[PDB]
Amino acid sequence: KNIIIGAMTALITPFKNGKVDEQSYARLIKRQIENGIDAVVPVGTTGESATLTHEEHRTCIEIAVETCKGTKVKVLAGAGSNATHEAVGLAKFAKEHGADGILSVAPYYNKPTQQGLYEHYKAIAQSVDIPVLLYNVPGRTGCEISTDTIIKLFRDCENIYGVKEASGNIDKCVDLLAHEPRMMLISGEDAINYPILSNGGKGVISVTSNLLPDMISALTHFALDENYKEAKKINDELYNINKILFCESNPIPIKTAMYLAGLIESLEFRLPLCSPSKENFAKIEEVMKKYKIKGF
Amino acid sequence: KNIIIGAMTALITPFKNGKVDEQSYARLIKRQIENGIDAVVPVGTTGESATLTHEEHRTCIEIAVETCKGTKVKVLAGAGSNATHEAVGLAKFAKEHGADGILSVAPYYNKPTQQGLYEHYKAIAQSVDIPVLLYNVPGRTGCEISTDTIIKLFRDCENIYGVKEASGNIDKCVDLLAHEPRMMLISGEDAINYPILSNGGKGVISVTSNLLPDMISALTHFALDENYKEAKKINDELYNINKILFCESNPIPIKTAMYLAGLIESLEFRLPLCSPSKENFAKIEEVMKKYKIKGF
Amino acid sequence: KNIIIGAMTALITPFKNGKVDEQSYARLIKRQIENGIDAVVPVGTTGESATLTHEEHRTCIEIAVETCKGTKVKVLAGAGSNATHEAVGLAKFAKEHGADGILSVAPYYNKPTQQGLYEHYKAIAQSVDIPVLLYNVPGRTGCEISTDTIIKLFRDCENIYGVKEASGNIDKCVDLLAHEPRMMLISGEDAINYPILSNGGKGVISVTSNLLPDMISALTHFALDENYKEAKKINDELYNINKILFCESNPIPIKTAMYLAGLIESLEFRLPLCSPSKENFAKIEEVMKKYKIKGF
Amino acid sequence: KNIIIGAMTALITPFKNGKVDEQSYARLIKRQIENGIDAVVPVGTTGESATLTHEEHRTCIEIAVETCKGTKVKVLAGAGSNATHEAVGLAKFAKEHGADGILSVAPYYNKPTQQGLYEHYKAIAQSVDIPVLLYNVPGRTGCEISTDTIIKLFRDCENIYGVKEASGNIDKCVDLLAHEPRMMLISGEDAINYPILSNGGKGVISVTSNLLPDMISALTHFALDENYKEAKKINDELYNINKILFCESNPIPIKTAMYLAGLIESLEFRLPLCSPSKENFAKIEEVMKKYKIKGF
Ligand SMILES: NCCCC[C@@](N)(CC[C@](N)(CCCCN)C(=O)O)C(=O)O
Ligand SMILES: NCCCC[C@@](N)(CC[C@](N)(CCCCN)C(=O)O)C(=O)O
Ligand SMILES: [Mg+2]
Ligand SMILES: [Mg+2]
Ligand SMILES: [Mg+2]
Ligand SMILES: [Mg+2]
Ligand SMILES: [Mg+2]
Ligand SMILES: [Mg+2]
Ligand SMILES: [Mg+2]
Ligand SMILES: [Mg+2]
Repeated sequence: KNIIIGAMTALITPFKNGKVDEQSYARLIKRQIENGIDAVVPVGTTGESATLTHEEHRTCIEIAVETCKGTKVKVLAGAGSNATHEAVGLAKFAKEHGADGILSVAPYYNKPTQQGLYEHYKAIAQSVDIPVLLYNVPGRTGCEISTDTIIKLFRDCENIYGVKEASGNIDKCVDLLAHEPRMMLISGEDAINYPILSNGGKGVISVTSNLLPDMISALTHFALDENYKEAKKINDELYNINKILFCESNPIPIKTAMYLAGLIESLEFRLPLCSPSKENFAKIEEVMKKYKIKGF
Repeated sequence: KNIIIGAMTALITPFKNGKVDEQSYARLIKRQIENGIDAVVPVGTTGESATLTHEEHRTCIEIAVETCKGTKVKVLAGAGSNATHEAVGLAKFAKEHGADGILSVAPYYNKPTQQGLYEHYKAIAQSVDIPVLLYNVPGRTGCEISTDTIIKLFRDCENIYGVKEASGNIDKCVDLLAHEPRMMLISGEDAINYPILSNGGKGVISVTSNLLPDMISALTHFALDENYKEAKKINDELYNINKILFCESNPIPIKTAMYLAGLIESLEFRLPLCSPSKENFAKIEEVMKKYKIKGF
Repeated sequence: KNIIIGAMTALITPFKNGKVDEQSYARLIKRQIENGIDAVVPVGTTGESATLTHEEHRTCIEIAVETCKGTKVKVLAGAGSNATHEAVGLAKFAKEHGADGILSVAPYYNKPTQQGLYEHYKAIAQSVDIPVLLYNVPGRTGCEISTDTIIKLFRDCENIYGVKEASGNIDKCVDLLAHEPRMMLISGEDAINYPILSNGGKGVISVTSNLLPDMISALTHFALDENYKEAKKINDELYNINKILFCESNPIPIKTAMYLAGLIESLEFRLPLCSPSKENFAKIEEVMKKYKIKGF
Repeated sequence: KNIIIGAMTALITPFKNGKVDEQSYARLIKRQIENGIDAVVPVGTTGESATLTHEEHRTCIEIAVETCKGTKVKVLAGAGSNATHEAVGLAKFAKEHGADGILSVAPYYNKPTQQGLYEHYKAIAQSVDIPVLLYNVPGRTGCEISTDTIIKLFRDCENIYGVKEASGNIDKCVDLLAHEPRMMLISGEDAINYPILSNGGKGVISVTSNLLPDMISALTHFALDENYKEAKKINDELYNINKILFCESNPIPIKTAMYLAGLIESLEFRLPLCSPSKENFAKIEEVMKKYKIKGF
């Protein structure tokens, strides 16, 4: 299978006067490229996919594709939806506009059965010829892609090559790779990046890397080179920021941190997201003081 | 406050050849009207809101409004979204096209904070002048509207008049009505309709009533009249069907039951929803046997 | 079946200088009798059954039996254990020493299967000829007595007559009484006393009644007479204290309130239970001012 | 600090005609010694601590001590209780009778606060001068020893040297060793032995090692020697058996396997534990056949 692995960033989507700040977006992506990242994920959960229109979503995929040209950095385009016809449309767009693969979140809110998830992802995978990474985040979607369903999809569809796990369930990560060791398990939970990598995970799709791209890429690359001692070191050092970036619902803290670091111009969300409490603002600012944040 | 209460049905959306079966939809609504239902909810969770387009969602709201004209039956239009700008667009549409009020589910997938939920619903309520019923279903959305948040919205926004609770949490139902007894608490969970009504709930938004409208309406009207012995007897009789209708994710069982009863022509969903297992199909058919199903 | 129902109190066990304060225990029981309580439960969870020796447990049952003689008040003796041979010993002691029935908590820590729970309670029920009330509290025991197992035990063992439920699950309470309406469902969760009683539950085993026995007794008897307006009003009034009495693990808050009320001499627990935090101490003190607390 | 780490076994307790089969108990330990195990845990959860009397509990500690005498293998005696005065008595007994250290499970059923857990373990640690390993298993006890509480106890009581974690929470394992890398984190959950060890955990207290001591000891020793490749390979091979040994509550499956393998003479439990279902019996037998089970 064609794969997209290594250190990856779930890019925040900056807003200015309620519109996507397209120049800021390209600048943030170039900062990722210059700090050792292997791929970027436009419009994942961290990019506020829910509140972008289908047009803004497509614009952000294009900006990512254009910005990574002339580099090794791949674009793993966010293309999931809880409606299969929407997810297929996003997948075809990503392929036709030069994305290297797609991320595809489990349908949220309508809770498909395992049979429905299989049919959902088969339809998506049959619509394009580029790699497809599943994405399990049950605390947000209300559903779980079972290990058996992930393995069946991996074996039955040529371009489905792995899963981003954001489930806080290392037992499930053992289950996945013990029964199907050819799949690419990708960490979607920064605090446990190293444990997932040490069990044979092959990359991360990170929130923290928005702020600290050099640290996440170093951790991932150490782990892939089997220097687990140094990968663990960075994972342990990052624990405090990894946790504080979820003191409120992601991406509220990471955008707060990017704004405090001077990396975006305004602390702007689209409703229903909004600024953190005054207390959590101060907590984020305090934890940032322990880390060295790269500029542009 | 202006209110919409009593026995209400979360309408299924019949599909045929992949499109909304508009005639069948109108006929199903007339069957509800003729069996004592007080309001209908087009395009809630049970109506597959996630997989309809915005144009089909609007078409179904229009069909409900047109079908209920000249009757006592109200239209409480499904209008929620996880993007506040989409939820405002749906609310304004419902108002402008003659809905009696709106239902508005808590944002799914993006997990807003309590402050964000407040701003989300404040924006929706300020955009129209018709009643707004909040809708809490944390197992599907990944977030919970707290009792404090519900009460503040009820007190701060003129048109927000209560909440549909689908959280299996009778403690919260006590919390709500003990601290704010003027709100309209509505059961969103058929198996516990009677406990919610007996604590001062004023209506239900039912899945089971799709199949058994006369029984749910009777349960509710007995309960509102304080004939608790008779309301409890029906709630107890309905327990088996109320639960089997969730053997797989709603609306897969209720549509399966409607098809088995001959009330819709095709057992069609939109992916990622799909037919139940062969085992659950048989369980649904077996439980239906002990209930008397009204035809057209 | 012989039954023990109505308003019942899970008695605290007062300590002084590390020993059971026997005189105080009898005094507290007399106060319960004089305030309309129908039964007292010595050495349940609220009575710190875990940290009493087998001898003290037996002393406390004996004091309760002595104190209720010549009154209408029954003794439903705490007799549970996670070891069946221990639970049978307590059951036989309770019978031989004149208890009217026994409460028997689901085995904690060792998590028996449903078959194991069935055989456990069958062994207990076969060992005595007095009423046995099962007791389900999964948040504390780590196991659940399923509705099917409760009903099988009720139907198969002639002295098992119902269940004390402390599970926050009104759906299960409907399930229980819809399939086996002859059993006595007893509320083990003060905040939802009224919803359980209004669904056909027949009593409460209360924590709050230690402090406010007259109010819990009135609620229960109103509800048993289907005077639901008055029963719900008291349940609503009691909600704030019912919840604050679990700001820390029961019985830490209720013992704190009894001490603040001047009903016991010293705020004494047996480790690992201990005095509450300073804030929760003040929180308990503040909610108490809203209620009228009977003296001796 | 003095420590007890490496590959350890939570010994089953065989029964014969309802009594501890002491001669089989010693033989099982000797088989563990012969297969590379570093320490044995008499009368933990897997040893049915709940249903042994205090005297049987003590007898099993004595057998372990005597059996391991003159060998390199240590005895980490189960000494926990939900009553602090009982846990202190067991701790002192183990010290006085030659145990190398004690395991002490968090109090079950009575749900102490974090302050209570601290005082509980401080009382135990101060009663002896041998190493004390905390033991967190919230699914069984109903309480959690927080990371902050574990770390304070480790830093404040010289003999407290680590924690056996059975919580399915690799994030917490990162939290623990990132903030206190000096403690000995011990896996109490066989399926995730390797991820816990790969993050710096220093041993396992295993259920599976009862049946396959050579495989669990090898897994642990590869990981301690930083051969993560081979430690993960064994962890992956063992996943199927590691999970099936919990198809019913531990130790119901492990005793069933020990009996099927001819290693214990009778499949006897003490109520409320009992034989597994016929189906689960069959599943266990089927999974065991894929592994090489050492004899005596
Ligand atoms: N990524 C850009 C599109 C975002 C659209 C949407 N807000 C809503 C998606 C939808 N399937 C739309 C249904 C509209 C008719 N009710 C949903 O809300 O479920 C989401 O997926 O979160
Ligand atoms: N109610 C008075 C007796 C209380 C005894 C005990 N503390 C411990 C019960 C026990 N079965 C004792 C096991 C002793 C041998 N390890 C347990 O701890 O599980 C409890 O049940 O909570
Ligand atoms: Mg640009
Ligand atoms: Mg996606
Ligand atoms: Mg009437
Ligand atoms: Mg004791
Ligand atoms: Mg009367
Ligand atoms: Mg030997
Ligand atoms: Mg122990
Ligand atoms: Mg265990």
